[PDB]
Amino acid sequence: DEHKAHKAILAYEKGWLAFSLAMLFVFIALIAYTLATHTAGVIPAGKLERVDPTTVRQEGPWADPAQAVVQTGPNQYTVYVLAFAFGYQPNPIEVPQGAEIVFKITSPDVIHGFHVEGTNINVEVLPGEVSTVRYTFKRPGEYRIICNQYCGLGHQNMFGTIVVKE
Amino acid sequence: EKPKGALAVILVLTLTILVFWLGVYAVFFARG
Amino acid sequence: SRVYEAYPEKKATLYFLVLGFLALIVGSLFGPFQALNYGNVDAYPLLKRLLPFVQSYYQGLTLHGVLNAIVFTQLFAQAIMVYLPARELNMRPNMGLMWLSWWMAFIGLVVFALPLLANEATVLYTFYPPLKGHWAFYLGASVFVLSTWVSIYIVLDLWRRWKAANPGKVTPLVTYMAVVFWLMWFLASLGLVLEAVLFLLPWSFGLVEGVDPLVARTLFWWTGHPILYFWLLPAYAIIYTILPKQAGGKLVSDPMARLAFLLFLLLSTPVGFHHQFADPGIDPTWKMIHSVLTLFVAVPSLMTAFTVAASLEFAGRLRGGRGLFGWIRALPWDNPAFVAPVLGLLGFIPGGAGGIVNASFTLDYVVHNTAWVPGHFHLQVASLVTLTAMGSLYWLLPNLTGKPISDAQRRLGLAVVWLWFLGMMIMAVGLHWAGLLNVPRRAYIAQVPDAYPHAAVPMVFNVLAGIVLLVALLLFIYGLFSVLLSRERKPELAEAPLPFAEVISGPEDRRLVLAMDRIGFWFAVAAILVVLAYGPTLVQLFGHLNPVPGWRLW
Ligand code: HAS
Ligand code: HEM
Ligand SMILES: CCCCCCCC/C=C\CCCCCCCC(=O)OC[C@H](O)CO
Ligand SMILES: CCCCCCCC/C=C\CCCCCCCC(=O)OC[C@H](O)CO
Ligand code: CUA
Ligand SMILES: [O-][O-]
Ligand SMILES: [Cu+2]
Repeated sequence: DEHKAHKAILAYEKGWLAFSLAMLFVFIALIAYTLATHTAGVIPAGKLERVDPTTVRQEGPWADPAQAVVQTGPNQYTVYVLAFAFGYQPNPIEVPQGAEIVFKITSPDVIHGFHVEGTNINVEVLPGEVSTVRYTFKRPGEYRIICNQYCGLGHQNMFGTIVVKE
Repeated sequence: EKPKGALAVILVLTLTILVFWLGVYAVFFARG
Repeated sequence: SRVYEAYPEKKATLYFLVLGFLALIVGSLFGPFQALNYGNVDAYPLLKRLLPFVQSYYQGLTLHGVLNAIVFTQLFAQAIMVYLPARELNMRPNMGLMWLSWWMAFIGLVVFALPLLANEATVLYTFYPPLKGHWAFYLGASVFVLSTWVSIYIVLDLWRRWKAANPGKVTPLVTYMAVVFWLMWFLASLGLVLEAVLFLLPWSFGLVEGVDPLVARTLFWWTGHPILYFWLLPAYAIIYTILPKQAGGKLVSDPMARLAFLLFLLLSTPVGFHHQFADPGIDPTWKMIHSVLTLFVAVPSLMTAFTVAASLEFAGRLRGGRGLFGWIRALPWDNPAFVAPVLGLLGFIPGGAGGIVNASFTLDYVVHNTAWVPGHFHLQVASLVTLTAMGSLYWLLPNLTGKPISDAQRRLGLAVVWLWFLGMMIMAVGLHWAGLLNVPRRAYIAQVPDAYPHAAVPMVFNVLAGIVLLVALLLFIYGLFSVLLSRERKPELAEAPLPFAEVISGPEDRRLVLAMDRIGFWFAVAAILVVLAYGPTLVQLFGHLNPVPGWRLW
């Protein structure tokens, strides 16, 4: 009874442990797939790109928000975004649909989030470093940027805008 | 014989894992 | 009381529990307010009348995080994972050290509390630079955490003393759990110690102008993940070694329980980059590796689910339950010490499911920094851990004090446990759902009431949970003080044995138990995996530090 119960429990546990391992292995394989597709562009470039948050608004590509959108390829734009307390520049960001957009986001003050509502773009923005991510907007219109990292009392009201043109 | 209750529990756990995982994965691609 | 002369460990344990619970109560006061906030209701003007030192939602959120998730959970860990091995071995812990550990915790807490209460460290329980708290917050937090080192020494002491008296014997179950747990914690702790010593302390003292945000986050999450298991394992020690008895049955496998714990020692630390999926300057290949290892660290709990489930079934079959549902009703549902952890285990199903999603790299871009995260972890720590701690009030408190639990107090315990459980389930729906609608975590959303209209439905669940949890909390405050400040004392309860379970019959795998018992070898393996999982990234970062000035934005 006890001796039997214990053999039966242990035998089925092994089955369960094998199934659970499998399911987990499948997820690993389903994640590796995402890594192979265009949707992986939202993964940060894990390359270090130091900048000086104290002069970032005076000299360099973040100093003139009206020139932050640069065509860097036949169908590619790079955007120099500044996430700061409590907003984003440029406002709005204006990109064409169907074009690959390389966002290069950094902060003058504290850490902010860069979360583009409706999309997978969701990246911490660290002062002193440049966050690099890529996205192609497939539908035109107005996307909201939300700051999802606590940045002080102005946090809940920190929003930005992306306008994707036809 | 067999621990039918335990199996039922890990059944609910697997289904919950699967709904959550497949659910989010659909969401990821929709926003891709 | 002469029971404290023979078992002074009881008194120290008691002091850890009460301080822990006091910190839980104070931290929890901000909870219903935060829940009503995520329901788009602003009850903060009411909270500022009752507690006038509260300057903002974010000061409250800081206190809530620090007090609930850091202080209480640690005090509970030190209470449980010192006293339980002590009773299993029937040996006295070093009492000078145990007391030194308590004072360190108490002193560290008080010092940290001062700037927290004076709105000088509104940085959150993650205190990410460049947000710059008062030096007394970092110092007080450090001394509070380091208290665990003294706990680590205590259990290793007890363990070594026992092994000397008993060579050629395997480590007993509860003690084996505690030893791997504390050695896991030592490795895990180094990340935050390094962060405080090298960066946060000197910076807060004025000794350096800036801190590198990336290195700080990276060192933080070195400790930051395993701290979650540091909270969890004490509940597991109870769930494995006590709950089977409470449920009317036995632990179905000693070796499986050891295996789970051993897996946690090995896999709890080399995974931190899963809190850093959305961080720049950390190579994606490294994020993938950590993701895979994180999925592995899920194995010990998947294992736990079965071992525990089967133990609960065995108990219910012993108490007469038939079919595949009848063993459930056969269990002691009138006993809060049984009910609280079982309910917590229930909510752990969706909780761990949400964790598996978070660990999935790319899938994390969906939910990262949204209400989902809070929705996920309230299932884990605010439910399973907290509940298991609440349920131990009904066996541990009497074991430590000799104070009786009346029928009335038991019935009140049931109500508290259910309402807490159900409140957490309801809030979980509201936060996961809102999270899927892109609602950010750590936000005073009620003050931007037209920002998230699509979240109108999950918001109603949040308000509900807020009020349900307030009532659970009030009943808990009343109930806890009713037992702590009860007149009658019965020293024969304090001298009763802890309700440690028996292990079911059937040969174990002796070889595996012995293999698992080679603890020094597993500790070294654990240490190696951390060097392999963090070494390359940390070497790169330290070579390329870019420290930035601090800000106070509150
Ligand atoms: C004590 C609390 C904690 C536990 C445990 C926990 C477990 C998991 N977590 Fe987590 N979590 C993450 C992944 C995991 C993984 C994969 C698991 C796993 O270890 C879970 C495995 C568990 C299971 C597979 C469930 C098994 C179920 C059992 C054992 C119950 C069975 C029922 C029974 C037996 C009863 C039945 C009886 C009857 C009567 C029927 C990641 C990412 O990869 C993030 C970051 C997300 C982001 O973007 O920020 C995260 C963030 C958090 C945060 C927020 C940090 C912050 O403030 O930024 C906290 C506090 C937290 C806590 C905790 N976490 N987690
Ligand atoms: C009366 C029950 C409680 C309620 C109503 C509740 C409510 C809340 C809600 C709504 C949030 C999210 C707030 C935000 O993201 O802005 C939160 C944060 C938090 N809670 Fe609780 N909570 C309760 C108890 C606990 C307990 C027992 C713990 C665990 C020991 C705890 C740990 C956490 C932590 C760690 C945070 C995250 C803080 C941060 O992001 O800095 N909660 N809770
Ligand atoms: C015992 C039997 C052993 C066999 C068990 C095998 C496991 C099968 C599970 C998943 C298949 C993975 C399929 C990977 C393809 C993913 C494609 C996808 O999801 O596409 C997204 C989107 O459409 C692109 O733009
Ligand atoms: C119990 C839990 C209940 C589960 C309930 C979950 C509901 C959310 C599901 C999917 C969100 C998908 C996000 C995709 C958002 C698309 C909206 C969109 O297209 O908006 C931006 C666009 O620019 C406008 O012009
Ligand atoms: Cu910027 Cu929160
Ligand atoms: O992190 O769980
Ligand atoms: Cu983690």
